[PDB]
Amino acid sequence: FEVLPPELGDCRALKRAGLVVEDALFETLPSDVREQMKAD
Amino acid sequence: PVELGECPLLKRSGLVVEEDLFSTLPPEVKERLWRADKE
Repeated sequence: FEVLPPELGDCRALKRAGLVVEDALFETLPSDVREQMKAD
Repeated sequence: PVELGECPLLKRSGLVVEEDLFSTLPPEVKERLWRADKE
């Protein structure tokens, strides 16, 4: 993969654990999306 | 379900289940549960 899209927040049941990927793919979320994702 | 990892008080000794079914969980949430268990 190259870059994760910002619409993972729209996914209700997908996690970093669920979306298991290499870490350089994990590092790709926008900052507000990080704020919304660390709080799920 | 992965939502079992959302429970803070639950740990490995609390969550008594078969090894394969426990392994169905994602690796990192299992690591979180392990770390909350042993300390």
